[PDB]
Amino acid sequence: GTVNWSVEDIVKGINSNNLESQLQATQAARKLLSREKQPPIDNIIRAGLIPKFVSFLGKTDCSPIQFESAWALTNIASGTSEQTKAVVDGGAIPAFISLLASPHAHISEQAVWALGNIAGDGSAFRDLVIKHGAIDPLLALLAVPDLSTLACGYLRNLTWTLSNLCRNKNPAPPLDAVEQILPTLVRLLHHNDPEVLADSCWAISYLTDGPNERIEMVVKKGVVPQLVKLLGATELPIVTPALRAIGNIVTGTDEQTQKVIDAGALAVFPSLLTNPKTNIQKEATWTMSNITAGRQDQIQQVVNHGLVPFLVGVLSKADFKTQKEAAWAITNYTSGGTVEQIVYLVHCGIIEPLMNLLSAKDTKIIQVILDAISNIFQAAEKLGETEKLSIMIEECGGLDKIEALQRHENESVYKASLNLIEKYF
Amino acid sequence: EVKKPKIDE
Repeated sequence: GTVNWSVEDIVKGINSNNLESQLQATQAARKLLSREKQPPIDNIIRAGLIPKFVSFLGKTDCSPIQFESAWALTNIASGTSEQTKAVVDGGAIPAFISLLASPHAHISEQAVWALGNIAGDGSAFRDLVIKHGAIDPLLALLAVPDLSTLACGYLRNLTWTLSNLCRNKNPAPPLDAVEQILPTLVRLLHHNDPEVLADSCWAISYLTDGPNERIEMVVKKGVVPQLVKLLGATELPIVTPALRAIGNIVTGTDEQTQKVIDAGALAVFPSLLTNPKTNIQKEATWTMSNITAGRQDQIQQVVNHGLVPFLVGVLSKADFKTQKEAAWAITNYTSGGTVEQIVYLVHCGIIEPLMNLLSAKDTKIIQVILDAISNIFQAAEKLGETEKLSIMIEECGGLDKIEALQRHENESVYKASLNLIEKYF
Repeated sequence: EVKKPKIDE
């Protein structure tokens, strides 16, 4: 009966004075809006239906029309910002928050979903959802002794919505909303469902993408060990956000970085730095770059875990973007490391792959490599071994490349190159 | 994703 109605028919039913006729037309709208092929969102909006749907959310006596309207609005809210805005502008936010307490689980879940789409639009709607009081009722739905008793789909939707309330920057979510959410998030991060884990990690990744104070709020909750565990998961949808979270954390303080190391993270990098997914290798290498920017004792842990050969590996062969992160990781290591640590790097074979990357058409990577060479030469100067290095660089074709770079456009490039030639060749 | 439509139930 409610398959493939026209918008005109939906409108006629919705404007009837008959709740059952309105219910059938609302369901017909839900079915239109639930089709994967070009759902007619704008036509439904243009027909003026959103205010009617919103009013139906409040019909406690007709739970089916609450559900159908919720679903229809969910799918409108899933579209463009302008489509999401039409839902918000119809007063949907307070009406969905009221439904979070519905005795019908399918309706509460629909309201969770709709609020997730609203919040997911951006910081302003996220923050408006929060100001209307969404967080308390959302968290109340997860206030159970054991998360395993909840239906799987419902728990996944709640996790996803909460992740959207943690998402976006400029600004980041309200500090007090983050403090309120984090204890539930910590619990969900220990749940055994792969999709809940994935979304829980995304939420943590968002919360750690910011200044040191935001990182600290998360790290203080003791999640870093669980994140390192998830970093070793078999499911890529888990590894991706877990690694992003760990990566964000090591952009903080040397002390926040040490928690990642102490939790055992470095033992996972042999696999991450060889991972067949390009993006994992790239983000793992970026993570390493921010660990090598740390203290000498942290550099030493990188050395001890056998990770320098793996950096030589990525430098030698990887997607260009990963190779650029590896270049950074080396320049950092060389800027902060002791002489012995820098010697080790040369003994692992860093020179030839570094030199091969000097032929790249990226100015920034050339600057990075030139900086690293300078630091390595400096360490050799303290050992009286400048010539050994000069020879090495010459034999692998490096001197040729540095000469050319004296004739490079960029000022820093030609200067740093000239200095090296003048000082060591 | 950030937003998602409900397709079935």
